[PDB]
Amino acid sequence: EIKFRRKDLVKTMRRVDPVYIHLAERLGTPELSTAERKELENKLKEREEFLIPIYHQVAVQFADLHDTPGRMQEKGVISDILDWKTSRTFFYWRLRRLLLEDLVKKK
Amino acid sequence: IGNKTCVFEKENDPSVMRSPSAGKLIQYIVEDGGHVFAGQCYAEIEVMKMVMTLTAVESGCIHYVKRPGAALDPGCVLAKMQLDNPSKVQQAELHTGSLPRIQSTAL
Repeated sequence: EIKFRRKDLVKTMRRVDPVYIHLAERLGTPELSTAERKELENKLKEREEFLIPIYHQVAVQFADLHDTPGRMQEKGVISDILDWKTSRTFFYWRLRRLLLEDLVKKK
Repeated sequence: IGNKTCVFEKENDPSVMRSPSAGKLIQYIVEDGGHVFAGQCYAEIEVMKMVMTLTAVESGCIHYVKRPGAALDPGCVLAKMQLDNPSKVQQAELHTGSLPRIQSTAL
């Protein structure tokens, strides 16, 4: 809603959708005819409007790829990435380590 | 009117499924083009952060207008259904004229 509003979504569609590409390239031809240009413009409007919800889902998927734990691991804001099924073992041995370390550190 | 009676019909005939409220569409329950029976839920919407389903009124073949994930307004068009059209076909012929205008009370 901040960085990928409709204007940028349309800009994306300009280079993806074959139908919208074909229509946009056809309208780019100089001096075809008045009637043909009007028809092409209406076709473009209908196609670009029709494709908004799908490219919206694409957009939020794109944004979701920025919120993954791989990024957090590269930036150093988490310590590690764990698997759920084996988390019990990991956290057991980790907590054991940390408690023993606390004892020696207090000394 | 006085001692004479006139009865007007309230349009409910086009058999278009409509959202009863504002909100958001989450998903559809059945396939686009599948047959639905009256009383069967065809869609899932959420308003109020509280989910409310949507039962079909008539039995017929449903085609959806809005794509999954969409803003809903009360009385909006969500999904049309094809029926066997028992009656009430083309009850429009929208009047385009002018109402009586003789007096004015302008002194």
